[PDB]
Amino acid sequence: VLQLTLGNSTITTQEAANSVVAYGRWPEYLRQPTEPDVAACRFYTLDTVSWTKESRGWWWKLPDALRDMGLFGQNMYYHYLGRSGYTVHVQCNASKFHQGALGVFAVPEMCLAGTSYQNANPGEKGGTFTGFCPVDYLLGNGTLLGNAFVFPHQIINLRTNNCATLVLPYVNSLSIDSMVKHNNWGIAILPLAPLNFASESSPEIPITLTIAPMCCEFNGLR
Amino acid sequence: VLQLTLGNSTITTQEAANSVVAYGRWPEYLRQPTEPDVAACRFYTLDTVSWTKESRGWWWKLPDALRDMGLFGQNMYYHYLGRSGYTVHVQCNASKFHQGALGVFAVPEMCLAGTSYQNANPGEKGGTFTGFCPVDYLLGNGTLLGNAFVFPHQIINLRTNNCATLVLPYVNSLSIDSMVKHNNWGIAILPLAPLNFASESSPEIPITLTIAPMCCEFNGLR
Amino acid sequence: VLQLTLGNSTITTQEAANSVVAYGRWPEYLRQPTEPDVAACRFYTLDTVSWTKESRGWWWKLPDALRDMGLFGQNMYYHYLGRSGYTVHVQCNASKFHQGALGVFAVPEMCLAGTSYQNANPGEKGGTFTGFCPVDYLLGNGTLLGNAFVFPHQIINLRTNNCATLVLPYVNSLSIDSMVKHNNWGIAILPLAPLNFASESSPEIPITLTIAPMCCEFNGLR
Amino acid sequence: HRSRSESSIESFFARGACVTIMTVDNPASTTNKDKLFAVWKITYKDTVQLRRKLEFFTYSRFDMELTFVVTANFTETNNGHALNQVYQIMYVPPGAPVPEKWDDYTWQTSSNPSIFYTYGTAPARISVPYVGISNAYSHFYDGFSLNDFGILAVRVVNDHNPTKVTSKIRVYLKPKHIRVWCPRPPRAVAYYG
Amino acid sequence: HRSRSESSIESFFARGACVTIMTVDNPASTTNKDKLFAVWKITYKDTVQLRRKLEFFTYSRFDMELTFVVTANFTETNNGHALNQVYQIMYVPPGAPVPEKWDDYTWQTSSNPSIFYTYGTAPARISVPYVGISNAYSHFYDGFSLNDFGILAVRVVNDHNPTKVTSKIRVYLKPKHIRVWCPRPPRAVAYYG
Amino acid sequence: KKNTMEMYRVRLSDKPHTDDPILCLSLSPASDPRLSHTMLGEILNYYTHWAGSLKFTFLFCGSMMATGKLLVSYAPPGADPPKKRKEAMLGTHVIWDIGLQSSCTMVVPWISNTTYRQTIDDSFTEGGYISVFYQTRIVVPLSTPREMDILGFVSACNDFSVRLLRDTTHI
Repeated sequence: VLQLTLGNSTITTQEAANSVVAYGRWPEYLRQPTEPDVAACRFYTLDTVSWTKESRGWWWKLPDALRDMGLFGQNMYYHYLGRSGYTVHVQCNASKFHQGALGVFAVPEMCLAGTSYQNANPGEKGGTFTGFCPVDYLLGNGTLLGNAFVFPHQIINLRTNNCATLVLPYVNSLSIDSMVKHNNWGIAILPLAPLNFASESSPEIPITLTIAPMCCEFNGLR
Repeated sequence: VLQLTLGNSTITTQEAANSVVAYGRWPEYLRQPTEPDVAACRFYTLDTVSWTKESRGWWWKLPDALRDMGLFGQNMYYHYLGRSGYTVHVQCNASKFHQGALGVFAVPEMCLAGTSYQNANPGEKGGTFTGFCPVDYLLGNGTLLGNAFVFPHQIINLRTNNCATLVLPYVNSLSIDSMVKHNNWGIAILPLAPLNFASESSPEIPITLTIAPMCCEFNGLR
Repeated sequence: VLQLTLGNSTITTQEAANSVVAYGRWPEYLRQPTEPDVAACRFYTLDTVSWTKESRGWWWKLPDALRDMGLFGQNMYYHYLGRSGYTVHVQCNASKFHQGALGVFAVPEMCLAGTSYQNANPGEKGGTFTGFCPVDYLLGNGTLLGNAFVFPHQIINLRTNNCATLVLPYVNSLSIDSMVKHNNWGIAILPLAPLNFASESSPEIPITLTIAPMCCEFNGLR
Repeated sequence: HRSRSESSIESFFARGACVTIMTVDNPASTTNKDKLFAVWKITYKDTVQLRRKLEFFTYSRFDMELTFVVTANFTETNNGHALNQVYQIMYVPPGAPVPEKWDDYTWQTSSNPSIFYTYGTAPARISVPYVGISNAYSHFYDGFSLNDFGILAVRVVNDHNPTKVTSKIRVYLKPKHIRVWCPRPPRAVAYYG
Repeated sequence: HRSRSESSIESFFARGACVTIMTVDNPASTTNKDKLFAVWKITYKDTVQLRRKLEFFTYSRFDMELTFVVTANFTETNNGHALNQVYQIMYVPPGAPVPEKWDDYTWQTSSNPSIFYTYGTAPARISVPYVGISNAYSHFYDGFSLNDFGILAVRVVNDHNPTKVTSKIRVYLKPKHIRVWCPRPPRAVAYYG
Repeated sequence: KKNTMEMYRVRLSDKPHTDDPILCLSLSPASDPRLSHTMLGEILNYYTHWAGSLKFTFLFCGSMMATGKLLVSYAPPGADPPKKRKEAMLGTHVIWDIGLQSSCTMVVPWISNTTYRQTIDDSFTEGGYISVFYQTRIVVPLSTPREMDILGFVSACNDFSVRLLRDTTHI
């Protein structure tokens, strides 16, 4: 049990073994803007989601998720430009008698499709796929989902590991950019193997996202 | 699995990690009497007690518990004065699906109250608290039970550890004393969190006390 | 012409010659809390006041003045305790043909009197003495005003120097304290010699306060 | 500067000064009201000399060497005789509960130090130290929710007395080891009464 | 841990605390009953503050610095005069026989230490040491056949007095050099009266 | 529940999952009636002033199979307590995974303007607010009782100290 800390936040990880760095590049500051690594770099734990049998998937955009989230959300409104890597812990705590799997896919430029800002930007609650709501096995764009495993990703197979970790570097055409407008990353959690459980066990296991913005740096503060 | 031995007795401990020494003083001989450490210093395992949902607590006095217990009980009648430390293993073996907690409190001079010798001295069977029978959350004397955790104590929380160990030194105003009259120590086991279990599991888990009198020494034999 | 700077602020001082440090103690950090010297330590220039012939005086409390003032005002609400020294530049820019004088008195614990919070705390606009409104030559408490020159103070005599500077250390019974409740310092500007000017000159010269909170440090952020 | 000592802060403040006259009665069973005991919260804000001197300055620390001068007298001409009385002079520290009856629980409480002064002996005396929660007594405090020095309670310990005996206790506060901070314009003698 | 002293066991317990008020009478030949002398077995189990403090812990040792505050008064208005009385304050140690009459043999016995306190002087005082048979006072003892500290007896020595003079003696026990052992849940204030 | 065994256990069911916390404990250690009766509170009823830190400990006394997350928040002085999980999370907090660690310690720190604090303040709640929310509703396997209990402990830290004794015990 590894107990991680970032300032006024603390997390209880099993242990950071099955941790995927996206594209083998650790988040780095730009090799010019300010770096509020003081307290904006902490664990923001979103509101948990319930994975029932019927669930098709969930998705969040980054940093649109962390838009109402305290200092990062503040920084990201009162500055004009910013860039941030992330550490997404997807913990999915279930008993030994639940079974299933989750594909956790970090997606660069995750343009979804069933269009408008409020619609493409659900914030902290996230959105959900469906068989608007994009198609689950497409991620909106008419994709075959198996191919999705090109994306930086990790499986949460309940028999084995019950949590994934994705370390995302800043991916963008530009060196820095407006965060209020343009979501670099996109997280989609789809249940590969559906949930099932023993007769009168907990019929909906929870899933929790913990997002530490790594190496964030912003410019210019209004 | 640590298999402990004392002469003609043997015990199967999980391992002696969560072992509380009362008041940080290990039992010692007096720094003048005889020391029957030959065979009186062995494991005396009392008659198990069944912890149902409705149980409020149990208690034993020491050495009144070990009064009919073989050589120690003999020594402690035919000598006039004695002193003895103890090692109380409270093993409480339950499945992974039972839940609850036990506070095991070693109490110096555990004068209980609802008065007479046979009444204040239950022997090997012990007594039981009740909501005579003393009040559970008082230990007879009008105490708030949380405060009880000043006493040398240990929790047996069924999710984690299922057994406690208390190493008690000889606590008394005197250097040596009559054991037939005056019980130095007192053990009270109260269920902090009540027992509960899955639907058709074992509805009453057992609790077993194993009492090794350490560093006993007596005077004068009639 | 000395051009002073603090981050995103800049000031045009004549030159820092006639600069009074109150009680000969420069502001110091406590020899435990955080020190937001990043951007809260800047020049906050209050809304200018017009000194006509009929003016009797003005006053501000510190840090109640800087309560709606950006980061310092933020820090000073979301933290529970704080302490701050100050640098008060009172610039009073008039022509060569206006005449008069101003006594600028930094006052520890400037309890005024003609009582309630909103009344004793004017904020950024400040209050004004009168011949509620306290008595000018008393500073509310029944004082003879000449004696006021015991306070850390400076004269702005328009013939000579047209600006004062007061460097105030943190004065309080406590090492740190709640700023939302209790105003350590108090600034009172009273016209010693009344304004007068040549026939058709500017009939009301302005007075401007610039307050740099020095060595501020706060605890604990909610 | 010929030995400026006499105007040093110690020489200035540290002087015996009567701060109150506390009157108590003998527990006669006739019609004695709740004057059986006297209570007084230690405060300079009633005596003008010490107040005016302290209010030269903003903050201060000082020990406090209270001295008690008890003087009694028979009330009516039924004097006859009456045995030498004893007075309990309890110093209730700050934040502690003050007595309410002659024989409240507070008088026996271990916390509250107490003198048992016999009449016709040398004046009693304690030395309260600095009892401030702050690091200095604030005489002026611009802020929102005065400082506590304590209470002095005084009673006659004797019980079944046939003759009434009034008694006044002069408290002579002498602030000791004074330090002060941040001088101020002295308030005028005018506005204290 | 800024000078934790104030909560040290000495600072905690060692405080003057009135444990009893013993009332005696003058040997007037009128109708004076056996109130001519007062007797009191030293025991904390009546005063609640000290009891509750001691019963935090299981065992203890402490010397005992008793102090006596005597205060008298004429009973009836026939005061007139009466000469300064003297009080015999006998401390009967443990296991010794306690007085039964005003002039029992015990009052003259060499063993029993005794104070001869003159009225209107400074309060009397002795320091009983640790008088335990055990190596520590047991406040709770699970066993079969309470500890002894002694008895205090008090009388007026004067004999042929015309006027009655009641007198109360406040005993101010201050336990000194306390050591304690084996903390316990503190009993509640509820069950002491 | 009071003056029984039940007054120490906080029950965690899987009933309608509301955002209001499992518990919110104000740290006015002598003034708060809950912490008033602990041994800490007992010793603090004997003293006018105190200072220092307080370690709290929450102990899960449920099934070995149960899993979930409790968020243990600490609002500092002046801050009104959190009402929702998000507000609490944004402040200081500890996410506590029942499955992994069965206990959770938290050392509330020392914060005061004065060097000490009175134990009978001006009837003014300040300082602590130790709240505990559900981050995730508790997961249990087969027919395992969905009603668990958690216990809460408290102790002065090493730095803690008191001063100016004040006996008040009386009848």
